[PDB]
Amino acid sequence: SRGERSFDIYSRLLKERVIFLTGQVEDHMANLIVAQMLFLEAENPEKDIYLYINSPGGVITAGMSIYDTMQFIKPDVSTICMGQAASMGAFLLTAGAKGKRFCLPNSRVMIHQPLGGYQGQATDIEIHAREILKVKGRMNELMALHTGQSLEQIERDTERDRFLSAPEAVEYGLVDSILTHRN
Amino acid sequence: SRGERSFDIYSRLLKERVIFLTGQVEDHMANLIVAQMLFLEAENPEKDIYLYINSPGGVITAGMSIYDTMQFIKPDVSTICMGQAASMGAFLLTAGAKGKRFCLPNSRVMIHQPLGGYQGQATDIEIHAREILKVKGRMNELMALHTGQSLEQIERDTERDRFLSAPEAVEYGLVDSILTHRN
Amino acid sequence: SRGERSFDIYSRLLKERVIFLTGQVEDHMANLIVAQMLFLEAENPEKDIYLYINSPGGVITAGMSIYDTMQFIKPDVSTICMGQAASMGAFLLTAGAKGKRFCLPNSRVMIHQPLGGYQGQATDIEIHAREILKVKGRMNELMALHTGQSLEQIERDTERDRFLSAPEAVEYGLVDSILTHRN
Amino acid sequence: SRGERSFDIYSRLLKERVIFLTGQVEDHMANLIVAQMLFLEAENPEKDIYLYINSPGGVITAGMSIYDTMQFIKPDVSTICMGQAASMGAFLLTAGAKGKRFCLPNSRVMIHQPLGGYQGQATDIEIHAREILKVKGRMNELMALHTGQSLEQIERDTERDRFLSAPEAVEYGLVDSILTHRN
Amino acid sequence: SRGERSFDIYSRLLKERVIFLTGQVEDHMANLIVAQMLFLEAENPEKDIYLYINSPGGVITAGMSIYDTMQFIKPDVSTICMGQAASMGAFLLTAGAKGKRFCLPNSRVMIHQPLGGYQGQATDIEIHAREILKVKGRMNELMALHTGQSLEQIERDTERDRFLSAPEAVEYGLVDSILTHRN
Amino acid sequence: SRGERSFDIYSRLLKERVIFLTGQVEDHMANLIVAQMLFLEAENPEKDIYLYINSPGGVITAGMSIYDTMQFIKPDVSTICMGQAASMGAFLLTAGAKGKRFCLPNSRVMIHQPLGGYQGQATDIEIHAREILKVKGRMNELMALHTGQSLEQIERDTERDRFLSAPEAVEYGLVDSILTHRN
Amino acid sequence: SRGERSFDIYSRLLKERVIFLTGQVEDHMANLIVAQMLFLEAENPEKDIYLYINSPGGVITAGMSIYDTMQFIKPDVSTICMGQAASMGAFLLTAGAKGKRFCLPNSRVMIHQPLGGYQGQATDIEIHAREILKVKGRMNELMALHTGQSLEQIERDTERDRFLSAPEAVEYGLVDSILTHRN
Amino acid sequence: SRGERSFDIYSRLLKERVIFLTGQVEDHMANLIVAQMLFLEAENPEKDIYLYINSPGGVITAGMSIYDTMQFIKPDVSTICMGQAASMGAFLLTAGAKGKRFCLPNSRVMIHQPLGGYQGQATDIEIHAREILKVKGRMNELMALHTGQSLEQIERDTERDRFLSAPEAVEYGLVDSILTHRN
Amino acid sequence: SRGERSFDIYSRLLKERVIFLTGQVEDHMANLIVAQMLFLEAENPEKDIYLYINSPGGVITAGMSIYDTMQFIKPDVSTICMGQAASMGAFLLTAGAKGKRFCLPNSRVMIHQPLGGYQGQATDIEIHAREILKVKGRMNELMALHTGQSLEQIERDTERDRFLSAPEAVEYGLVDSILTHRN
Amino acid sequence: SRGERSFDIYSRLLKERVIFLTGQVEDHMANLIVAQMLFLEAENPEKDIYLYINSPGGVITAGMSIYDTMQFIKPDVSTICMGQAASMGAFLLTAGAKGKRFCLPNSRVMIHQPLGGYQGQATDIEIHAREILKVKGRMNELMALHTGQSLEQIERDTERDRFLSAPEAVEYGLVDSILTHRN
Amino acid sequence: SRGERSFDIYSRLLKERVIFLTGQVEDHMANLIVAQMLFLEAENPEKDIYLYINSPGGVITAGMSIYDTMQFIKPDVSTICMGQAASMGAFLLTAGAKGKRFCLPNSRVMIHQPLGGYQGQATDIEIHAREILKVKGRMNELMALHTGQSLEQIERDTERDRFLSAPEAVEYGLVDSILTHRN
Repeated sequence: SRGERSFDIYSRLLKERVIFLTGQVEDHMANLIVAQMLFLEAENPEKDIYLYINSPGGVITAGMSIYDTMQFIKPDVSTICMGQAASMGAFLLTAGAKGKRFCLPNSRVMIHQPLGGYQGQATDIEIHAREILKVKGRMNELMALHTGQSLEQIERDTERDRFLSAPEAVEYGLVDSILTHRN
Repeated sequence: SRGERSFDIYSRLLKERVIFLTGQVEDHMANLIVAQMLFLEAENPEKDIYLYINSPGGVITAGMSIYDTMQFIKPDVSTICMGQAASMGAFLLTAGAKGKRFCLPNSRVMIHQPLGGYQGQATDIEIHAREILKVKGRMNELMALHTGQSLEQIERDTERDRFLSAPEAVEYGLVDSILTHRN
Repeated sequence: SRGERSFDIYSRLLKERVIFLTGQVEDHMANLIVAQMLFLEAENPEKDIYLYINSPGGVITAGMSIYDTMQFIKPDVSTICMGQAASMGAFLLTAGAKGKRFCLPNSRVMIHQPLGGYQGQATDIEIHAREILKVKGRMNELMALHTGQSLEQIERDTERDRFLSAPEAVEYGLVDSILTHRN
Repeated sequence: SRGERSFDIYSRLLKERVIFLTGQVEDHMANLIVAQMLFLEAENPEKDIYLYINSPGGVITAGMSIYDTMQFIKPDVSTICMGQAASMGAFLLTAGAKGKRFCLPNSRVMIHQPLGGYQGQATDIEIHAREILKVKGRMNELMALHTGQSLEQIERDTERDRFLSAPEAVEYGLVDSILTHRN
Repeated sequence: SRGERSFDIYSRLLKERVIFLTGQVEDHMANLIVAQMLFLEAENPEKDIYLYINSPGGVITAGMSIYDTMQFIKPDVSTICMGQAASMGAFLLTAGAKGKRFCLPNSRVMIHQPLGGYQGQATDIEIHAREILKVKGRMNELMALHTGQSLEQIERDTERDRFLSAPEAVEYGLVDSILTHRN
Repeated sequence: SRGERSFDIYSRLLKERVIFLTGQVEDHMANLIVAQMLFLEAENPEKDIYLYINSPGGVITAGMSIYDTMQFIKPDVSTICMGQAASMGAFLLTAGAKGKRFCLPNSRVMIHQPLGGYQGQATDIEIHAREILKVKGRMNELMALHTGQSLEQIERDTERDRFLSAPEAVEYGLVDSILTHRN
Repeated sequence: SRGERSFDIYSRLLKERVIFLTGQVEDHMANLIVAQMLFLEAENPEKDIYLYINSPGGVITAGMSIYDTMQFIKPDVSTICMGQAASMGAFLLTAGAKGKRFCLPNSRVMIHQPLGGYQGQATDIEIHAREILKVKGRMNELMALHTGQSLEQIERDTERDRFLSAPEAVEYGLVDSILTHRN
Repeated sequence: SRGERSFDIYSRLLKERVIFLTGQVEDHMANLIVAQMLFLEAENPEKDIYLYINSPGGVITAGMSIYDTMQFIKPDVSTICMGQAASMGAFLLTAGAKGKRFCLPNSRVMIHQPLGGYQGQATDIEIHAREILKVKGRMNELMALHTGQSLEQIERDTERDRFLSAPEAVEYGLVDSILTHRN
Repeated sequence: SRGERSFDIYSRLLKERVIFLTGQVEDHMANLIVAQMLFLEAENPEKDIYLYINSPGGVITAGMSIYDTMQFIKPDVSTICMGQAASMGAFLLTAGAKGKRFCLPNSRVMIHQPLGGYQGQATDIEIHAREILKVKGRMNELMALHTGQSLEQIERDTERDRFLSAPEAVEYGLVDSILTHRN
Repeated sequence: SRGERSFDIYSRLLKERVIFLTGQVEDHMANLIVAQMLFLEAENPEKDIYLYINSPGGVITAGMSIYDTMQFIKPDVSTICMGQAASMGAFLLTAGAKGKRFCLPNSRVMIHQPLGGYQGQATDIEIHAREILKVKGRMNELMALHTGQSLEQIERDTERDRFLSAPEAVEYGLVDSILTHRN
Repeated sequence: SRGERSFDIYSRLLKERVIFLTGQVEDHMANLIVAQMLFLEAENPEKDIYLYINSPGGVITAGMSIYDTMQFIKPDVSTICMGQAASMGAFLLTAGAKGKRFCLPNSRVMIHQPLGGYQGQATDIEIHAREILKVKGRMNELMALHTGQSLEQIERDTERDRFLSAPEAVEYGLVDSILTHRN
């Protein structure tokens, strides 16, 4: 019911360089993660950052504010998918430092093309349409970048939703390894 | 409120080959108009039909169904505008029989480009966007045709909402004359 | 609960050359009045038509389809105000054939400038605000025409709502005389 | 629920020169009443008309149109109150042909000053508050007239809601007598 | 307001063997059409029946009740698209009698695949998924059949919406010719 | 928009012994069907009746009204599935006179177990549960009867939804044959 | 109303290694449980952790994020069901450290197959159907693992909802023993 | 309005081993109670815990989490009723430590059978109905046990709501005595 | 905009042994009052307690929690009515320690009988109606006891709402005196 | 759930002279940003201030509160866009200290003219249209100032929505450069 | 998602005698400003206080509670408009200490007459209209006083909304100077 008030469980883990990305990606929650990554880089630009991800996706622009932050800060951002990472969630997971992107045994990944909609004069309709297509292109290219797949396989694999088990995500190049380490 | 139960005032006028297009154009009010047209035709393939227009516009697909009917039938469909004839209302107005298109002293005419919208994957967004642009083109061609304005002239003029007074609709070629005839 | 049936009180009265203008002027009720006039002209182009008015105003363009119809048909159109005639109602009342416009003893007349509104890009806001100023001028003129008042007096008098008693509407020139006829 | 059909109960009573005013006085219901009255006169300029009133009152201009019509036609309009005659209801009841104004034994009549309201710029508020003030005076003038009460006495009596039994109404002058005729 | 009465306009045209399919296809509007068809077969099993179509589609099973009736009855059912004809509506248009499937000059046609959905246990989801798939093959074979296009050409082409102009439909083989027959 | 009048489309067909079951089955629409069946039997006990079914199913109690009336009247009741006959709709389809139960080419039939639900004290929950279980068995017994399937079969096959094409239905004994007779 | 202000009652029990799973499983609450588990593992990697479960189930993805964490952390996680543990709650209950899974005497457990629902194109329906089915298999497999039951047994037993008392849960293998230790 | 800020009057009393059960029972408030009891046990396993009860009852699975905790902890849980203890509340009241259960002079108790409900397929209805019947028996058994009443006696007496005054509740064995101790 | 924070105005007053019962009595606000009293008694078993009351009353069981506690605790509980003490509010006031029950000068007290309302089967309607009659009896005896009036007198006096001024309340025995001590 | 509570992540960054502008610009978030800027200045007048921007746009007046404050304080305010800067967002981005305006590699920028609306008398509509136009002018000028494009170029480019990638914004003079700085 | 926690930015600024006025004026935000003013005066009755104004206006009565407090306290209140100051917002800006009222360069100011609206009896309507007028006279009197304009000038200027750019506000006498101080 409350952020565990032992000092706030989330603040407790942040000092262990752990950041959670959960639920719908949107401007405010995205801003909150940018702030956290900034403060950790401030604490120490050499130590890795661990970003946990459980997300059905969300607003792209907001996801990109997180994306650019990850690439720009000095510390390596290791991504860990628990539960799911769909659409923009799956993009941010493959955005982690190569070699440091993981999936948990039973997590699921889902990738797809962008969604949008506009209403107005046809002229305006053409402008907003040309825009979403550019964004799709940029996104498709970045995905091919982080996964190793061609631009064509990606464009083909994102036309309609596509699911991946954890192993399939590894073979796909979305993620590097699977974290099992039991006990 | 409903028909002036003398028969119904509107029914009384149909026997004089008179028809009315009032309010928002849409499938049902449209089919109704088409019915009176095929009907008046079956009754007499040579006498004129008179279609009065007072509309703010409506569904393009619904308006073209009327358009094509006007064109297809033998009787000349004389067009008269009272109150207003905006958007698709202005389209059907100028689509009347040549020399038989009229405007009342204080009617307000207005033209513009297609309105539309959509929501979905960018791949489907492109499909519907490209579609409305084709409609924009077809319509532009038809306007140029009935008005005698160059295609580009039409394009330049319908990019943003354009109003014409009765004296102006005539100089523009949207209608042939103004019915003043006092008393 | 419904129209009185002697043969529909309204059609029955229409045979006496009587038409009623009641409540909100809007497209459909405006159209019903137009068909009726048309009809009464076809019946007898020489005999006067009587239009009772009890309305608070309405959609200008709708009222204009009626204005133009009155001016255009052969038979003079006499106007009688009962209850009230405000905004478009007052206008249509003063638009009756010269010498055939009346106010019942306790009618209440009201004149004012047009009301309108828009939302959108400033370029569009400017297009629409321009149109609305044209109409206001058209209306100021027509009204100066029928009342015999000066265009400036009209403007001056219509910037803010102005109420007139039946004996004031006669003096202002809005109406020819006051019918009383007791019994 | 629906009208009883021997030939529509009301129409049937209309030929007998009987007319009903029930419920809220509002424009459309009022026009229907005017229509019927004009019809009866057009059928017989000399025979009396019967107007039953069971109403809580309503829109003043709507009722005033009925009032002017009553005073205007050749045939006297006899008024009979059943249930209640409140506000505009009481007004039109007292407005019937002197000598032919009735209350039924358990009728209830109530009189009060006009109610209304505005919203806007203070200059505007002033113009409307002055208009309703005029109508209040007019209404009092007319009531003093019909009841034979002094205008000052009327004014005083109408500030707050005042209830009148059928007998108290006859004594006040609002009505001529109680209709009784049993068996 | 009402269907134009010169004895109910739609009834009049019905006797001239004309039926209208307008707006959304759902059970009851479908039942109405099936009935008028059966009625005309009965009336004269040899003459042509004319089905005008202006629709975006709707419920499949309901469209099928109309499809199977057209096929069964003796008289040839000619189809004429006016306005639009998308999804089920396009299917029905191409279902008409060969050599008798028409398109108006500016009519717009759009073909696509079946839409649907479920909520429940996974076992139940499997069942409804399998069903919708079979209805897909079925619908493709039937369209293949009517157009002359191959099954695959039909599959490929309908996987996502596909709009077609009148000449394009006449060349895809949805419609046979275009009714220009001007005036 | 309205029931077509050659003399009411559905009446016109009633006289030729055709009756339609369209939409969700519920008391009132069921009542209308019962009334029509009674009417026809009362017109000629020896002529067959035709019941066209296109329904998703509905209230069991109400469908059973139609079912019992089918078995009781003297005329054989021939059932024709068009569109779909799902649940209680399929039930009533198979209840037609043996040898006169038909599926149109693309008709979709669907069979299943009953649905229900209660809220309240456990004692009453027990009562109501027990009742639907009784109705389940009865419905199974009867379906077995009309189809020729073993009770165990019918039980097995109906715990979860089951779809059937016209030919599978025939095969199943739910229907006798498929109607195709073209032209 | 609020928590126990004595420095937050729950943080207090957290410091004794106790975590509560209460209500519907969903992303955010599930994230809070993951935080606490890591925090506890940090505090001490070999001491046991106690997860109290009182839940009706919920979103699978959110629950699986919990599953993977329990398995990944070094500490053994003992699970205790108080109240209920239905669907995913039960799935997480059995997921506890073998020998350390408990049920309070009157807790109820319930297991069932996955629920779900999509809306869309048939091509997208098959994709979502394939995925949900894959999920079912993985889920039965894992359950058979912790219960010691055969995969066909579980498939058989989860087709429809199955309830179990504490004793039946122990004897079934979802939990090891019942906790009672009265006093 | 707020939690009495003298360190929260509730937290304060908690140090006097005082817990309060108030309002409707459900998962979260129930969890708050479990937490408090566990903390108190730990705080001192041989000291008595006082649980006040003013509740109309609520969710059974939730109330049972409390019941099983009361039995488990080493400290005796004394139950005290104020206001009311209805259904599950009364159940929990009688579950207090023998010799340690009370009612205030004007407290009112009420017992009744379980309430429940379902919607769905008959097969499921039976599964869900069979389970509420089992929980009811289980409930009747624990009640007989704490009251000393016979199973059959509880069964009969709980069929419909049965109210008990404090004096009556002592006699029924639901509670041990009545707290009065004035001043 | 919050409790005045000089240390939380209410907590601070609690130190002066002052407690407030404001507005609607309901389970939660009542519990808060109980906790306060038990706290104070615990702090000093001997000194008076002051319960200010400004209530229109509320739920009976809720107020009874409070009453029974007032009588239980050793400390006397002086009551002071400010604003109003209606229904249950008036009850709690008269229940204060004899001699220590006060009313402020312009306080209003209102006494009445219980209000209730049930929905269901006749047998249940009876079990419930009977219970409310008992509570009414129990309440009347208690009020009689505290006021010194006869049981029969309170019974007469409370059938319909009874308002009493502060001087009237003192005469009735509801309150002992009126606090005024100004300066 | 809460802004990461390690002294609040945002306040922590605030002492590092960072300020975030996220989501819709509106009076209140605007004010918050004005206070932070004035605070930073008071802290140290010559140290740069960093303002992150991720906004879809918003209220002009609100945004100008920020703009005017930025220019007015002594410290330079460097601007950084993450996610997007559309309309007023974009405008405030280019309003940053010359040489100190940046874009992350994947940000999107969009520029356009003012949106607005009014409803009222024609005299007030003009008043309001004039004002919005004045604002369009003023903003177009400031836009030219900061970017280095001609006034005419800005106008030609803001008439309809115009999107720009990060490098495109660099070449347009809206931002000085792109940040990428990896590791 | 919470006020800037560096000790609460506003209080931080409050120690610097900075008070903010943002959004619609109403009783509570105004009471807050008054309190901040009283407090600051307490601290030092000689020093200046700074009131930042960004407002569309609001409740007059709330505004005057602020206006009167400003004239009353010992310290000078300098007013600084940012964004906008319309109606009551503008009135309070011109009320600052003569010589200490400023506009940021792009501040937009708006002046107009009072707004209002009553509902009720004509007698009351007049009481309320005469009141809004006195307030209007008083607001104009005070406006002239502060700006240095004549009463008659202010009246002419406030009969309809009048916008002022920062420079015009200065030229008009509403504000003393513009603030620009850069860097």
